[PDB]
Amino acid sequence: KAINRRGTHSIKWDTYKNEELIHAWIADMDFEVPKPIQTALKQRIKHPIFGYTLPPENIGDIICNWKQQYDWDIQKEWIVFSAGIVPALSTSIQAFTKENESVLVQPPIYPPFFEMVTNRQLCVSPLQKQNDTYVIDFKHLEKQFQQGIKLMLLCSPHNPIGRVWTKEELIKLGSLCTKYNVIVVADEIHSDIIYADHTHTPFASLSEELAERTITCMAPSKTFNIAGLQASIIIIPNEKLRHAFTAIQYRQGFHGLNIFAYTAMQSAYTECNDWLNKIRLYIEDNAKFACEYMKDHIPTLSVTKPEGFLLWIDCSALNLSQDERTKLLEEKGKIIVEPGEKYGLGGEEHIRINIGCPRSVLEEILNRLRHTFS
Amino acid sequence: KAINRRGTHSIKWDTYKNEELIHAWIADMDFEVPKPIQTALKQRIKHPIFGYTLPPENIGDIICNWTKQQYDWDIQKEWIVFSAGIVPALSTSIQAFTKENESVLVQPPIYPPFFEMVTTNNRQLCVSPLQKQNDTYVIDFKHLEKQFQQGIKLMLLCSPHNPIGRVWTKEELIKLGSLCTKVIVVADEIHSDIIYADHTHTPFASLSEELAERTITCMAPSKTFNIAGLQASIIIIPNEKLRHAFTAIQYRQGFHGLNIFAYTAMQSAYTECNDWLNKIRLYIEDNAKFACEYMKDHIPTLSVTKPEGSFLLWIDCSALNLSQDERTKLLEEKGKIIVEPGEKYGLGGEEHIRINIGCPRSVLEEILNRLRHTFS
Ligand SMILES: C=CC[S@](=O)C[C@H](N)C(=O)O
Repeated sequence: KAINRRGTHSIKWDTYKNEELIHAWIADMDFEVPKPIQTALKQRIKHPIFGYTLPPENIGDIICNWKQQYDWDIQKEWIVFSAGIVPALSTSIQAFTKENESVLVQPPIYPPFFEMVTNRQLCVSPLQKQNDTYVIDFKHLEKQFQQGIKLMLLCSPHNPIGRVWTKEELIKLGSLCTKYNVIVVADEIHSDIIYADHTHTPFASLSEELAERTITCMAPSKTFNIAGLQASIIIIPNEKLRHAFTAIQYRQGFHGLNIFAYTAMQSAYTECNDWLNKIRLYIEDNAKFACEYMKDHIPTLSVTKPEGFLLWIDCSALNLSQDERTKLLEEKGKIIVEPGEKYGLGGEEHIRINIGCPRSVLEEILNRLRHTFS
Repeated sequence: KAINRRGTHSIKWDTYKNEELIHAWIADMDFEVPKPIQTALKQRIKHPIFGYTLPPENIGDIICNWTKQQYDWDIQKEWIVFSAGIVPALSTSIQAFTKENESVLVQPPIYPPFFEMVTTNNRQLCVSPLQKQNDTYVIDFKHLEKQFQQGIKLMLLCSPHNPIGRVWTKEELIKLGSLCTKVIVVADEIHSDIIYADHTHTPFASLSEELAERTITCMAPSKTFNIAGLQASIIIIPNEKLRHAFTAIQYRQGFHGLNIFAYTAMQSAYTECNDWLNKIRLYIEDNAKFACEYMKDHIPTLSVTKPEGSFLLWIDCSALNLSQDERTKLLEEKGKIIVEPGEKYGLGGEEHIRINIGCPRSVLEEILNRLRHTFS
């Protein structure tokens, strides 16, 4: 069921008012949230007082149990609260680097990684496009660490290309972080949408030593489409780094999350297991359906196959500018996507689309892509 | 009617496990939130998607309307900045408008986050302590002017003043702006809407175009309507150059606006709940009257200064000549009540306590029976 999202103050569906537009840019799904979550949220409103709230007594076990998803054994003492992964990227920047020290990213990558480093020096190690996918340039990556890299921002799974890194990839990158003592911030916000042939490998799960150097940021906000509820869990095994993170959160006046962030994250992590099994097969089939429609009906585009709900498509054979592509997609396509040039080196002449939609919606998303470039 | 708040993850009621305790320490009310907030929140959940949301289309008019209807403050839509709470906004203000180890001034006895945010951000804590006279507080303007001569860059002002409850007159704020004009001002007006019949909240940036371009004004419905767990706050900054450097700091720390229900509750709070706020003012003041007399009549060994707004009561316990732990233990052991210690508010908080009178009179009379009982 396509659900009307116009008139809901949703950034995706309400920022543009021309009702002819199809929106597939912002990375939230157009699906009903799991009912267990909604039942807890309407249950909580039955108490008409919204004063200051504590984190629940049980919240530590629930998250430690959610080993159920990745067989990582954590302790309750590691969990830190954040209103979103973006503040935790900034706090991890300001905690573990000095001003004018460098921070490394692997484009094409989520732009906030670029903007938050507004605070530090840009170092890049763009990934290499191989075999209809992306791979890390480990020789070049270590060529950057030989210059003094202090922090690395890892995306796993990697937006926008959709890479779910293997254990061997992380180890050999882990082998370089140990060897050069690079601190790692692991933005694993998509850790819960993984396809049938892949398995998410938490970076700190690999080792006792990589655990003491990695800050792992997770949330149900993207997985369960509750990104307006602002729940995030940051796991820091190293006690000495955890306190410097929490100092950078305390002197900014952050004192924990709001009533609905606590309530939703508790239900999402306890009672929503079967809905997440469903959404994985619907999303994976939406990626499969889309990758063939580009074979049959748009042979001038190259789509990088994801392994974990965003689709990364090469539009380089078209020889179009971003201004040429954007205007065309809006005028005849009547569809709003993300321009890829803002993803950095390797995002040029690409677009990113949201496949977290009903297949009915996905067909018009592709029908208008064909019309645009036919 | 007292409403059960035990087992709700309330900091007030669930931090202590002794079920015999009566709690009046933290500054949230035990009152039903206005029903139109409950209706706005239940209306939103009928839409089962909580993705990323924009601030509402009308919220700028409502905010502009609210500040003119309550304070006759004509503001423009470009001045409104959103914050998840005033403690982040105080911290944001310290970071935008000072450099490290520069001086920021506060007036104790005052909200402790004014102490903690200044020092944790490696700025110099400067004070200009308030002076107790005739069971109210007045500013030591001679002392205040002395500290400004040392190069003070910032001042964090509380209006009205937690914990004492002072609602500054226009003459005082006129006199205080005159010294700031001879200092950047952060105005923590989170209590701006609970004011008693004989008093009027005087916005500092309302006084003049001269004080507007040097003042950052923090306001919220969180304390007024008891929705402080939803984290809605409104920052007004008329000076363009000051607004952008504040929003710059928010951006570098990943803030992109508030949560779905903070907008949803705040939008209703400023539109359809006006009569509920008339109710709560008259209930609070008579609760402040009832309390101030019971300690007049039946606890004559305590002197409480009369508040002119909000719902906190500032009470001196020095005639008892007890240390804080001497005093605290008696309240938790013998009183079976948790109140706010004063010593953590700074100079002039020694041997005082702060109690919450935002409760039904039923609770309020038992709160006082035990406070007498505690020290009899
Ligand atoms: C002991 C709690 C610290 S305090 O009660 C926090 C609240 N905003 C207030 O103004 O009181």
